[PDB]
Amino acid sequence: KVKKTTQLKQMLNSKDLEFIMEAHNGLSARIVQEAGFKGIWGSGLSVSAQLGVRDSNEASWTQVVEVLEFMSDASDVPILLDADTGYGNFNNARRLVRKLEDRGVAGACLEDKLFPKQPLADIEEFALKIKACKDSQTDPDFCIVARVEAFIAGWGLDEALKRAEAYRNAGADAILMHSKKADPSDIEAFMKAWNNQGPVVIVPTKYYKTPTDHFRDMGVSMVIWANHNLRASVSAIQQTTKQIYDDQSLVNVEDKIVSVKEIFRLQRDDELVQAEDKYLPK
Amino acid sequence: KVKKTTQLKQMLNSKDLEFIMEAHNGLSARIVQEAGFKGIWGSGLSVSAQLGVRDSNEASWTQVVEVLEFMSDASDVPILLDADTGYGNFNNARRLVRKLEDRGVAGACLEDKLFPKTNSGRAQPLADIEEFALKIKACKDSQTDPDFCIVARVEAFIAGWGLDEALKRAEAYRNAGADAILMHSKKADPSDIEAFMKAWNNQGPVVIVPTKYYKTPTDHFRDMGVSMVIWANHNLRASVSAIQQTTKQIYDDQSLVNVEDKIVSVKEIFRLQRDDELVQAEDKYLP
Amino acid sequence: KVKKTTQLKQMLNSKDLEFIMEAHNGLSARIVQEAGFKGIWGSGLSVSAQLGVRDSNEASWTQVVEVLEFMSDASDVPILLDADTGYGNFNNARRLVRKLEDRGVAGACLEDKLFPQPLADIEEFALKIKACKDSQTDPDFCIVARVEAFIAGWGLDEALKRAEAYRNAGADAILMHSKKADPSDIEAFMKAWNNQGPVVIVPTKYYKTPTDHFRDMGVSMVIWANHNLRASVSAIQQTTKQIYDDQSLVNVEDKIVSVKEIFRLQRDDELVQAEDKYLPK
Amino acid sequence: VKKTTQLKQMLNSKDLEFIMEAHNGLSARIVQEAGFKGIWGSGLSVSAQLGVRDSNEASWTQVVEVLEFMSDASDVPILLDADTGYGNFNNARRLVRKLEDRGVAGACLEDKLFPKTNQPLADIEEFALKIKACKDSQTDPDFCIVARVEAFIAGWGLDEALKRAEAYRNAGADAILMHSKKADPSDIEAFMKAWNNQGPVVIVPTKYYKTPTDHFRDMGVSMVIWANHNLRASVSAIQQTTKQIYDDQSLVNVEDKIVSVKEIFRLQRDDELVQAEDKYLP
Ligand SMILES: [Mg+2]
Ligand SMILES: [Mg+2]
Ligand SMILES: [Mg+2]
Ligand SMILES: [Mg+2]
Repeated sequence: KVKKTTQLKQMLNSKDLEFIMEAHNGLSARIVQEAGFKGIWGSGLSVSAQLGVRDSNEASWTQVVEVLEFMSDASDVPILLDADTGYGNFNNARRLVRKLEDRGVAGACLEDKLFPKQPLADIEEFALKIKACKDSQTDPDFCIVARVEAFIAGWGLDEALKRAEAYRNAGADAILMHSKKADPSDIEAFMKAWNNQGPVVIVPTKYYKTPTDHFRDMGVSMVIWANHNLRASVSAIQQTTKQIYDDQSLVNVEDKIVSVKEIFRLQRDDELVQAEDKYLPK
Repeated sequence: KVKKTTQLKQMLNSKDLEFIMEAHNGLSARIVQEAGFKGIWGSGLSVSAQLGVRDSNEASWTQVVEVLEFMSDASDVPILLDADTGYGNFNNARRLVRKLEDRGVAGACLEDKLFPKTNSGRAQPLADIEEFALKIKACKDSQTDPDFCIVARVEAFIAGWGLDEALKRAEAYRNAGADAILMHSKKADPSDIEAFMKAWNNQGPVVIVPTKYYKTPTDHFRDMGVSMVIWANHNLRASVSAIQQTTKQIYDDQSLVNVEDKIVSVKEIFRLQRDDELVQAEDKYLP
Repeated sequence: KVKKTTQLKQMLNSKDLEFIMEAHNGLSARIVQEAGFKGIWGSGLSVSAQLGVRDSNEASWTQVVEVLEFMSDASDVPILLDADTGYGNFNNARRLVRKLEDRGVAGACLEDKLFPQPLADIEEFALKIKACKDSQTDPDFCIVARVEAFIAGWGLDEALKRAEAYRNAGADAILMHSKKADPSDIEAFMKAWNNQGPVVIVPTKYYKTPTDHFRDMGVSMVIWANHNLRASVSAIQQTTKQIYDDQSLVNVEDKIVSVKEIFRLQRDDELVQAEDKYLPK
Repeated sequence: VKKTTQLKQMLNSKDLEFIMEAHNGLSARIVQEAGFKGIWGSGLSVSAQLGVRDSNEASWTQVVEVLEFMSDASDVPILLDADTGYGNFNNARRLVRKLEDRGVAGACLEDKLFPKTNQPLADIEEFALKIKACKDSQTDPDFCIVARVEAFIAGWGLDEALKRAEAYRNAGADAILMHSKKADPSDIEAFMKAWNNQGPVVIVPTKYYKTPTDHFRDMGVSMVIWANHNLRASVSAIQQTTKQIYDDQSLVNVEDKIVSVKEIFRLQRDDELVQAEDKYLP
């Protein structure tokens, strides 16, 4: 009953640490849902990856939106899309925001990097962008999460903060502060400086050893597990493909994998079996 | 080098047993190519399932073609698409055949069942024998690449009609131009396949899917003279397995520490995406 | 404003004779709204044609839905889509309906011909109309059932037997079609229908019959089915032939709209104002 | 004879060639039935028919699909107005590949900044590499890359129109589209004097349309693009037909001023399908 946009809104603004898991297609979206996660992360790298292309705007934004439409169709929990820089200027970003709203997607995460191709995009430009998105939403609960690439690009806390504040002031519903460092330093230094001006979102891929409660004490609002399903999937597929190739039989894979009937259950095949008995004449 | 259509055509007509592996997206199509496989099976179940829908004509034929376009861009070996019934009558089938050729797809597999399902131990009626035969012919008459392949999937055994139907249909489709016949069975044993091969007298290449009777020694297929085997959906199933387990572990743990060393690295993904080429090209084309 | 679905339902249930005009792409949808029409008919023949294909389900349903997404994005009045037979069985229909809602389309018209002169089984099609009514999430989304009995050669008995089956199944309106050059089939149906539900007609073949005669018969709505497409084609043919021969633009430049008119139709204006506000000076 | 080959031949030929604009499958077939040897897939025309603005709103794959349909409905080549390639050199090459597979004979690219951040034009050096990048990726040697120079539209001199034009020609361009917003061919005449027949030249005489055609043959121009007239003509017929039916609530005043339904079935090649249904359905 609760709108997906709204569910994501509540998680960002909640005073408790929330988690969203990555998914990259309709199938993974259902699995993340059944597992119990309260939200899905539409990973830009995972989506371009499963398509077999590079994470550098190769697939058009509409090809990415369609993958997300199928993902949205197969889940009841909100999906926060990793939308790069919005695939163009403020106009492309607002057009994207309206299409996602209509597809059932709950929010979009935009970063302040240059597009296409450590200078980044102008703060005022990217601020006007968030604001454009914010002024274009037809659903007040759709979320725009601003991602600051200051630390990653080599700038200091100063650049980060200045950016986060400009974005939060433009209307961002949350700030995703990232760091490629192997520990949470840029983040702890940010958390102190931030002053809790708004919910903060982190991607602990590189400092994954840092305990999670440490994120609770820093006041962090939401954590993103960024790409582990794509990575888990590739390993399993590489393994099974090698296994079958070498064996020239299925004897060594059949019991190490999900049955065909578990596939049908995930596709909700029974609902159709039942609709067909009710809708197909005698 | 050699056209993908030609590579698939040579596999279908070769004397030895050939194998093709299931892929359902660009990523899995590259992994299959890397493993050494000489071809890819564009599984209908695997494609619809990754999209999250049922294997019953929900995604449009152009949404399926699009998934396959990515698969073909990411692989050098032929892809044989499971094209259900051609998505309509003979006219929809030839239009599909033209789009697949243009997309780099090597062939299409069409099955003789009714479409769409209009009716809810009596055998299940299939398509009219003369009608399906003409659809195969319409496709052969329409393809622009002489080596594109039309594989005819016979549903007789599965639908409850014995060997008698299976052979009349296979003969009718082969005679209509099919490049190969795919004989399937509901059984957990190869008996239907065995009986058909015995009666077929090698009138044309035969393709099979050992999914339900997987314990059957592979050498036995070679003895029947089967031309190709299709490993139908195991990459999709291994993926579900891996994603269900990785998700549950991170959900429970609320940390990555217990999965980080059981999945490939992010750099492995970059290599599958051929990130290196982009690097080298931006060096050659960016001021 | 009010929901497009609701606008269409009110027009069908209205006691006034309503009119919806054919559009086949984003541009034509926009022109139809500006003219004043309270609704748009997403003609199956027009969409197919503009794409350069036959009206025999050659382009796919998602390709047709995308054309309509652009049309819906470009208009404020409801678009009723000609969805042929729903592009498959009941399941394909209910999936289609769901996507049309999400894209802003107001309703869909489904015909009882066989897919891909016998028609689809009555019960089967009725159960399909039902599946759509049971699946739609916007209660105002309109499902229009098109009876092809008269065109199929059958008689008034069939047309009636089928109109009643479909309406009892939940259809929001019945489109009664005839190939005749006079309204004989339509007047006979209306006489024996006893107003069991709103009726929709397409006066394409009997366009000489005064429109007031339909009002008198109690017809709820009329569809101008393909005139903008036919108009666009005869102008493009003449424009192309004139430039081709002349090898010059001097003899067409004054018979066609200026490029400024095109920009206005694109709401290019709103973007300039937007770039003015969102792009840093 | 390949479509790509057919185009290249028109660009490097002796006579002045003409290509007429089309924006969908239906208009492409009309352009062909009329006798034109080529089709101009107008950016303005394609986005307009979709009802969006000519500013990169429709994704590049959405544009490619429209062109795919046009391609299937015509036997003569189509030169596609591809903005700046929809991204950097990489986006540009991917577009070229997909265009070749779709049967498009060529892409026309312009030397401007993308996206808009608003007159500076694209770095001369970068566009040159962009042009090259596309040339190096072709799989068909006869696929044409037309470089459109905006110097004169950007407000630069002839010295800049020739500087860019010569650079893009050395990069690989198959032709040079010199455009001028003047209502006379002065700019075109000036550039033609300067150019020194270093490559085929294409012009868009939309504004200076009173200029006699032989004048263009004289200067040595290789091809003329009738840029947007079928769209404009269509729009006139639609606004008029629509107004006429709205007012009269009848079709008696348009039924004799429009083509017939049979004519539509003919243009759709309906008879070709009847013949097929004949031979392929029991
Ligand atoms: Mg990303
Ligand atoms: Mg299948
Ligand atoms: Mg129709
Ligand atoms: Mg342009």
